[PDB]
Amino acid sequence: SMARPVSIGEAVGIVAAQSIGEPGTQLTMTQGLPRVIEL
Amino acid sequence: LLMGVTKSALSTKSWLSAASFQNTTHVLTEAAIAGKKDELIGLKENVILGRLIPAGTGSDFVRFTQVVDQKTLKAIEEARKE
Amino acid sequence: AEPGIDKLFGMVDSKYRLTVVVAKRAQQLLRHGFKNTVLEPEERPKMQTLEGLFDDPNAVTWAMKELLTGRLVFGENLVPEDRLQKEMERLYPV
Amino acid sequence: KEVRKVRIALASPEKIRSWSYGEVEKPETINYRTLKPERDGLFDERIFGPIKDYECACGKYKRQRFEGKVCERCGVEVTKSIVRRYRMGHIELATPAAHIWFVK
Amino acid sequence: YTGRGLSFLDLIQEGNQGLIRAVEKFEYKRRFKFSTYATWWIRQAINRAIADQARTIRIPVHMVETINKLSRTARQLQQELGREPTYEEIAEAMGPGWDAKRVEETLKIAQEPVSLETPIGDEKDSFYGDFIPDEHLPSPVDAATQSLLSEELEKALSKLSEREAMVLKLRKGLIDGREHTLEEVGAFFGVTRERIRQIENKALRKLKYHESRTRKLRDFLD
Amino acid sequence: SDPVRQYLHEIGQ
Amino acid sequence: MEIKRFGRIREVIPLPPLTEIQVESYRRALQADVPPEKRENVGIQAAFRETFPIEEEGLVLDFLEYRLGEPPFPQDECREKDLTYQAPLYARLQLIHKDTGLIKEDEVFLGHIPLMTEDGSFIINGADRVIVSQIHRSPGVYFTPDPARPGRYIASIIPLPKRGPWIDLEVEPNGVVSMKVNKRKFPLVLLLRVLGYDQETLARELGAYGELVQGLMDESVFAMRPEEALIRLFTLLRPGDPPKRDKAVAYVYGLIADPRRYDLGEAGRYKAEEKLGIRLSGRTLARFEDGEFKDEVFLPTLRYLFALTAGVPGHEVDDIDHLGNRRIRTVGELMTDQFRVGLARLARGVRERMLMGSEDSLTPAKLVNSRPLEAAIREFFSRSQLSQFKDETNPLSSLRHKRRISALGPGGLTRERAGFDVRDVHRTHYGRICPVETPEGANIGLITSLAAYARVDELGFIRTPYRRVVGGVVTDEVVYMTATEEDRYTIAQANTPLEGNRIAAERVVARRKGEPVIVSPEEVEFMDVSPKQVFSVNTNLIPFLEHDDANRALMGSNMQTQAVPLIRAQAPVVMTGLEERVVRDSLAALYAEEDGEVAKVDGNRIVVRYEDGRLVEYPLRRFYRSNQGTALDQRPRVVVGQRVRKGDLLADGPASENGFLALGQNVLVAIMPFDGYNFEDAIVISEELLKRDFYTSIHIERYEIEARDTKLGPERITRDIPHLSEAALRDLDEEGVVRIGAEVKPGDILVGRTSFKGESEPTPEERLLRSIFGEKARDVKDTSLRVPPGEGGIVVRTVRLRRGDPGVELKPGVREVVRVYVAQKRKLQVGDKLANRHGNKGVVAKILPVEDMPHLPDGTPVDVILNPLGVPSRMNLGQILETHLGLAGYFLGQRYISPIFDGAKEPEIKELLAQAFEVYFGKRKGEGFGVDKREVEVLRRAEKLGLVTPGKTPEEQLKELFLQGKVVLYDGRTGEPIEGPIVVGQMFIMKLYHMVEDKMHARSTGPYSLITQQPLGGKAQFGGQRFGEMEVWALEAYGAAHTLQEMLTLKSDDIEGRNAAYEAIIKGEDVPEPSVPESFRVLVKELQALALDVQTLDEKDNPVDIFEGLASKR
Amino acid sequence: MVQVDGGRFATSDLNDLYRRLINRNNRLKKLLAQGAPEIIIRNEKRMLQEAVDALLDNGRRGAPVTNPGSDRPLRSLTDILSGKQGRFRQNLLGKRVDYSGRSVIVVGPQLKLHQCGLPKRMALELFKPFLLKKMEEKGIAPNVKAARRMLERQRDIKDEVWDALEEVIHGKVVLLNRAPTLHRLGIQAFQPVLVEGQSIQLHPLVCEAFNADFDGDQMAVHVPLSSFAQAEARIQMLSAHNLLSPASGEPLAKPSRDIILGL
DNA sequence: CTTGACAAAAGTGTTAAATTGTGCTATACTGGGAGCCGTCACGGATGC
DNA sequence: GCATCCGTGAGTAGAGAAGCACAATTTAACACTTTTGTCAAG
Ligand SMILES: [Mg+2]
Ligand SMILES: [Zn+2]
Repeated sequence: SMARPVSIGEAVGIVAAQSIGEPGTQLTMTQGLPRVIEL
Repeated sequence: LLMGVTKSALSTKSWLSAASFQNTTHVLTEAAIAGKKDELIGLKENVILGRLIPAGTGSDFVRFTQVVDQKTLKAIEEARKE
Repeated sequence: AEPGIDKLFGMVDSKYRLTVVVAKRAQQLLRHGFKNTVLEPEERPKMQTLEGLFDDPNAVTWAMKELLTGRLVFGENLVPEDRLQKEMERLYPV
Repeated sequence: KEVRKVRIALASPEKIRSWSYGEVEKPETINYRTLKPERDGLFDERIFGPIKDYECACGKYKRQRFEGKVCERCGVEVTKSIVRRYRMGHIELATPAAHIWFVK
Repeated sequence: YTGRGLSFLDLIQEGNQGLIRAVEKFEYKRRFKFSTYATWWIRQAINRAIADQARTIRIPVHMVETINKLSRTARQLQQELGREPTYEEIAEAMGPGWDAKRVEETLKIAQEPVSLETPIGDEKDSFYGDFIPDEHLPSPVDAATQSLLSEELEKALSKLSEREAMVLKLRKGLIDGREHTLEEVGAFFGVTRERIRQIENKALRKLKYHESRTRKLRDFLD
Repeated sequence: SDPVRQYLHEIGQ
Repeated sequence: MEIKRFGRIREVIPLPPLTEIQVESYRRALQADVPPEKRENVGIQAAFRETFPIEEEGLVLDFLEYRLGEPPFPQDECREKDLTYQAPLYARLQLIHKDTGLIKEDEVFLGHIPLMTEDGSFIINGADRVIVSQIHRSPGVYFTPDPARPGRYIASIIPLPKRGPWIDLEVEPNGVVSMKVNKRKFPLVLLLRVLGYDQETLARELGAYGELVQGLMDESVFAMRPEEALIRLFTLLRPGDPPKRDKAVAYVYGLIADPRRYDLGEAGRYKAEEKLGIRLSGRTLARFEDGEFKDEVFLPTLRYLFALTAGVPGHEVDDIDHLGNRRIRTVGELMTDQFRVGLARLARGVRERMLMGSEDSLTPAKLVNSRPLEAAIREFFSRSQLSQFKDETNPLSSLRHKRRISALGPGGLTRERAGFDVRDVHRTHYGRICPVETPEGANIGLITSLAAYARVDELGFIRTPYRRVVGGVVTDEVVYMTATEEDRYTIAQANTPLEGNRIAAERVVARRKGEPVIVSPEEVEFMDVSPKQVFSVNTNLIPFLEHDDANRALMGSNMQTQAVPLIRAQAPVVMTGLEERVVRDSLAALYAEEDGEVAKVDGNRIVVRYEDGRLVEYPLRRFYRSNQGTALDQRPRVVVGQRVRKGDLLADGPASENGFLALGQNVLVAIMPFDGYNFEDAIVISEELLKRDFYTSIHIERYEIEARDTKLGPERITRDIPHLSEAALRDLDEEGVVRIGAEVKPGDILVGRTSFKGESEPTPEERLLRSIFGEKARDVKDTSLRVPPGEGGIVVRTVRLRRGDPGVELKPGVREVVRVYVAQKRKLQVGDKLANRHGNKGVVAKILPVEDMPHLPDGTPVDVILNPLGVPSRMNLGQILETHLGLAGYFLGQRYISPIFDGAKEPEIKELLAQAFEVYFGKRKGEGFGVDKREVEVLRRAEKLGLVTPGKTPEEQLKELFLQGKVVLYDGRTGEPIEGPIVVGQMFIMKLYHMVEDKMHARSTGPYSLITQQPLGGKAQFGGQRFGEMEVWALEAYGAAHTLQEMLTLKSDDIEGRNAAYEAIIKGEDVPEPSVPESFRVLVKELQALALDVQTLDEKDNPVDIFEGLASKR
Repeated sequence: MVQVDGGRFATSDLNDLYRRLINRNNRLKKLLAQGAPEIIIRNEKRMLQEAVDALLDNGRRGAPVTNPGSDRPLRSLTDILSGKQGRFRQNLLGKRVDYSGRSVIVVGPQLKLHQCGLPKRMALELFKPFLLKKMEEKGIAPNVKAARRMLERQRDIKDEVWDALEEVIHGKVVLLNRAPTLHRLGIQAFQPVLVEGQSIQLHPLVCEAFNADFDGDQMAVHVPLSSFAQAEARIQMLSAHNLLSPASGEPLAKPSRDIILGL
């Protein structure tokens, strides 16, 4: 989000979960969201 | 070992976060018998207790930072090492 | 965007340290009624009011602009907390 | 001091009786006419605390100066009414019963 | 007896208690069979349990039997008049000592409490408890204005004399929390019950003059 | 699983 | 303003009554008008004949007849007094002493049957309600293939819902057929022996298929007698019970052979005979006669299953989603089913009452207790999922609600169990259920609407009409026919060309079992009546439906329901032809019963002198508040002395213009971006709309208060409220209620009420306060009703109901209730939601002055500016064609009727545009004006974009642009033209019920929860906003630790923190450090109630008390 | 067990569960004292075990216990803590908050990236405790309690109150949230600009991050109170400080729709 | 500032009605009642 | 190894149906001092 080294203290785990989950509804749904869920 | 996100989350040390996710009866049953002591490491545990999360401004790496002006700084310095 | 936000982010190793410094300075300014400010009278933040041009009451705005000047010293274990609070009260009565 | 850890463990029967301020012996809740809690019931002021701050059930004490005092007549401690959110009771079972969590 | 507030197993166990009492009081010298006499005690125990255990707010047997009579009478009037009876009609059919006021109060008493977990709407995500405010704990506004009044009152009492302010704080219970008598104050200072009433009014009068001059205390009166 | 049926069996003996 | 009608398809029959699904079904159930001796065995009449006679086993209670009396109160009285519009029910019963032989007859009062209004709704507790029809799997016998193992099929026997167990017949791998009852699997051989079947009978009937019969010939039980085989089966069904012949026969009879407990249903029985090729005597799986069991359906069911497994040509599996296998339970059936349940409960109470207590002297009045009957009826009309609060925002809203079909409800489905199959558009929905109309979201495919021409038959199957085609000529014979019957014919499309009645096209588009095929005219057997039968009423009101994507047509039809009535509502310029029928069938307007002359015309009533001479006075509903708060009023449309024919309009109803449905306004629309105020569906409107009061609606809000009996004294509704000045009480009359006509604002008193204060000594600070001022504390406090924030208006009605009033059944302890109606005239403002019929919706984001809006060269400004970027992705081109047709009608002064799929095409629209150009521009030439310099510049760009032909005169090029729906548009801000021609036309836009006035809410501090001590939710309760888990995740990701902690503690449930924070802020101080939330304290105590020792520790593992020593025993 | 304004009492399901346990426990004590046969004692002890089970976890074993007259299972202790409606997910991991509001959003084309249009009526309620202090500092009201009485009635609100509200919100920011909050930019901080009307004006360039359009969407407004909360929002959560997507590093606040088309 | 004495306010001891709790009904009566149903995948255990 | 039943989970906002007798306990109506509180007197 800042194009610079991450700052110590950022909850990157929450960011990672939101980053993966946010486009979940844009998947066409072994294909699409079901493929992601089983992985 | 490789486990899914659901099983990995339910096997975490902190029983507060695991009980608040799923299988509350199962998580609390094993935690109470084992006498588990939640150390409040993750974010969810401090949210439940209304504590400052150990991330961002709540992280110990920046939370204890002090701010002072030069006039106050010199006044403290000139009064101690004198 | 906040004025000089790029310069504010460049003075700290972690972006959350900047917020801690600004917020702690803001309450120092609020506690002493802005009498401990390092800003010159021509540098004090101002707001436009119908009666006239008056001082900005938002201490967060003051704290950010103070840090841009460079007259504030921030860090960890600079001075004891009890010594800091007592000394500021003496030299800035409130 | 600061809260740093949270521990969960089984509660012994002795520990449960240590938590409780009294045994709930009757299934009554409140009087149908006065709407006031019944003695030895699920809402008894003698067990869980006064309905209103610093006032006993009978009405002998109605002031904060008697903090920590238990009225000799009514048996209700003169304290803040917020203790009814924290003070617990207990039911002495005639026969032991298994906790369903550790069974099913 | 099912459907009257108690489960089937509760009815049986209560009925068993009456059966035990039947055995103790049964007499075979009368040559009556056991079921003839036991039925009275089994039904008695079930009836008493319903009158004692079928309601969250317990109602005595006399009022339960009164509530039962009122419903039976109202139902009989309903089927004869072809409509819901009025309270005057029900009271008249009940007999002497009954008016429409008593019928309404009895119906008000017969109101069972409603569950806090009763859902609203098709969705199973709302209950009655989510719409009931807590009226016991003071609101942040009420707590603040109490603190504002306390600091303005002690500020006004500062203008009083050292003893004059003490008397009002002691008579009105601003220190110990309890209103004291002019006597209970006559022992703290060793003065006469008329001494206090003499000054307590004088200190009261001076606060009235101060309040009229500043008007920093009227808004708290509401 | 049925307490009522269990009781009726017990009294049936 | 003439109306031009498009279309080529001639509809032989009109639309059926749009509320007949409600009205006719409830009439059939009640049978209130038919004499008792001619009542058929349906409805509640069937319920009486099923539960009765009640036999003690020598006392019999028999049913002879019933009757329904007149309702105690009229419909308006029930609404005003919060009563139920219902009719008393009396049953004429006789008690028969089989021993003595004496019969006594009397009429007993069974309670009240709620009555349906003329429009098709009910008034339950003073509130209008609609019973939504329910769709489910039809009863009968079904044969579905086993998914686990290929080549095997399972037989399913389904009775009426809650009227018997579901039965499964499956061929086990061992070869023996199994019967599953109540989750208990057992071999059908045992039960088949119970019903009197030998070894030779099974072989003689089922032995001509193959090895299947060999698995049905276990001789271990064939030699066993049926009586013990009945007991042997009784052990498998419910094991443990003592085997007794009397008890065993009752259980088996009550399971498959008792009409009182098992009911296959009229639809189920008909399906069973049609599928298995048999004839059932009753509606049970077996009959119990002559002390023995006789088979009814099991043998044909097993015969079909064996033949299906073998592979005979005449046997096929059943599609459970096929609309011939799905039926509709209407209001009559739903009420009858609940009536039967209550009647069964009443019969059980009668049976237990007639076996004890003065046996010789008993009367039917004493034995019958009608409360169980009334309780079931009251429960169905109040607390049922299918009994819904009537949606009456506009007359179309009520019409849609009565035609809704729901797969949910008691006995239906739940979303969890609703998959892509029940939620999908089956091929048999054609002409029976609208394919596009459905609530998007979690209810997609579960709540649907009946098709316009569709009707529900007696058995509950939806039928759609088709025109009979014989010998290639299309006749006027219309056959209403079900989906299963539709599969047997080749049905052509309604758009097939015809030369008179002969089919003209050699290739005909047709459907064979739902599949599109090309057939010859001689192969066509039926024809579609019209394109309108495929869609519902709401979808049929969308012009140019064929040009809109289905996803956006869904939105357009749904939002027509949300349109609010307008004081100047207009019928759309482009209509589909159903606008008049919707108003007529909604009963919101008033029409002449026969030919006559109007005698008196007034805003309150209309009097018409009919030809027969009788004077009929029609009161006019004026400023009535609907369930949604919209004002429903009828405005007279006739004058004194005017001659009216039968069916002529007398008074327009809500959202109607001269008998035509008027859900919005006809405004001039420019399709062009405007300075970002059109960004992402936002809408720009002109201030001229507000000047002439378009999109202005009247809304009425109801406020209620009760004066109660209290233990401290009764609450008094009075004008004398303590500690308030005259200004606050200025608008209150002597009785304490606000005067009618007063303007009320938030914080103003609507009615004054004083309540006795709870006995509690005051705080010493207050005691000194009263002592200083010499003011004695009063015994009453202000508990009056005030206007909530963001509300107000004009007081138009005050309703005061007092205890003892005739028909007012107040709750005990309530002396009186006062209801105040406040009406506000709402104009269109920023944030209000506008929409059209094509799914284009948006909120008003900017209101411009008239001089700022784009305008035509003649000086006419546009009314609405729409963003063209909302068209391409949504693929709803009907709004564009409506705009083009609206532009032509704006200058020609005419409206249009274009039926869906058969209406105005572009060649017809362009030729209308050519005529509209001759008045658009020919008028300019006569006035002495040539071509604008600004127009010349636009035409120079237009030929560069390929929009006009080079080399033509400016007049011809302007005409070319006009035929495309585009005009030269000037910018009101600059005066310069828009660099390209803009599509400008007249389009019908609706104002929706979602208004920013009713949705804006804010709270600093307010009520808190009882247990969690957290703020409540909802604007009505002045609650806070929910900061859920995902919002917490957002702050965690941002690293805003202190912002998160405030919301968790300081602003939600830190009782000490929130009190200190508020006090600090009002003193100009910073809020203090927060503390532990009260919800965590609740969790710990609840965990302790679960016998769990939860303790908070410190760095040194020592216990830390978070309860401040308030829970520690000394 | 609370009396509602109507006068009827409302109670939780736990009280009925507790009463059943006490009723069965007390009956067992009398049955034991009377020397009842083992069959009667066996049934009572079995019912006591089921009463304990229903109180702790209703429906876990056997048929759920329901109150007479309804089929609704009683809410036991396990149900209170578990599930989406349980204590953890409804009151601990998320809460309803004070100083919060909600309104329909409209496009603010003239707004700056860090600015939002906040209705004055919402801001008066959202910043009421701050406004009461500001009104007391000026000559609008003698004290806070009198100031609050003025704001209770709309027709008693002077025009000088609105001028004081502007000084309250100077430099302060508010939090705008649109549900669902799929990522962290579903909550952003904006400097509120007081506007006439009832709708929130939203910057066009932040619509993509919020996944917000203007066909009826609504947003929640939140007020950070302390210096830490204000500093975090102005530095870390400000819209103009969050221009790149945390998921990919690409610009998330970027030209779209009419802005691209015009350029 | 003490009388002082004096009426109101409050406390207090009886006594009555009123409300509430408990016992007892003697032909013979002896094993309940309602449901019963259109999801799907996933562990995890429990046995085969 | 495998087949089966049980348990778990499945987006977020907002708006929405016996009397009766008798004893035992409690309430409420009295009287009674006894007590504060108060307005004359110095
Ligand atoms: Mg939207
Ligand atoms: Zn006491």
